[PDB]
Order: sequence, then C-alpha cells, then structure tokens
Amino acid sequence: SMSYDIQAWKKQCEELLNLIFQCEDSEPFRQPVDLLEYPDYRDIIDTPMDFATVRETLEAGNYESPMELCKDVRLIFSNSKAYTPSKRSRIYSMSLRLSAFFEEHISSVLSDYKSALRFHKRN
Ligand SMILES: CC(=O)N(C)Cc1c(Cl)cccc1Cl
Ligand SMILES: [Mg+2]
Repeated sequence: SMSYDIQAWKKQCEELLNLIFQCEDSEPFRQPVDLLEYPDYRDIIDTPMDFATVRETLEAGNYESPMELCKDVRLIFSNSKAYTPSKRSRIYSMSLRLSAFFEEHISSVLSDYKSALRFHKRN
C-alpha cells in the first residue's frame, strides 16, 4: 500500500485541479472555447482543451498516468500562447502565471509517480 502507491497521483491531480478552478487566472480556461461563438478559433487551434475537459477525463478514468494529464494541461497553455501571443495581453499574462503555478505543483506528482514505477519494476 501507501509507499510507492501507483494510484496516489489520481487524488493529487484532483486536488490540484481544485486549486486551479479557484484561481482567478484559470477563468478564461475553465470551459471549452465557444466554438460556435468564436469562429476562427479552429482556424488557429488544432486540439482545443480546457480544465473542465481535463477534470472529466480524469474522473472517467481516461488518463493512464499523470504524464497524460500533464500533456493535456500543457496543451491548454500552448493553445493560449498560440491564440494570444502578445506579452502585453492580460490573457497572455494570466496563462503564464497559471502555467508556472501548475508546473510547480505537478512537479512532485510526476517525480513521485515515476519513482514508484521504478521501484515496482525493480522488485
Ligand atoms: C481560452 C482563450 O483562448 N481565450 C479566453 C481567449 C478569448 C477571449 Cl479573451 C475572448 C474571446 C474568445 C477567446 Cl478564445
Ligand atoms: Mg486514452
């Protein structure tokens, strides 16, 4: 059980999403972009992603690892940077701030999970 528990990431990711949903900085990123309201978004962005879609994919069991979750979250940020590339835009700055908060908190989740995989493979 608890040392090197390979399923502990899931709850840790739930908690981290909870903190993201509280952040004012996530507000633009909580819901899918209204694709029928914002017409050229698909002209620019190949794979839209947002935090509600991530939270559901996790709840539904459709992430195999926290690295798969982290890939989707990074896509949220790389999509913002592509759609709102100006350092002057307040949306750009929100995305930047929230991305750095995310990468700080996910860091231990990934390392712990990889350390666990290692242990179990070894033994
Ligand atoms: C997630 C994202 O790309 N946002 C919120 C930028 C944005 C704004 Cl500020 C206003 C209208 C449409 C869009 Cl699409
Ligand atoms: Mg899959």
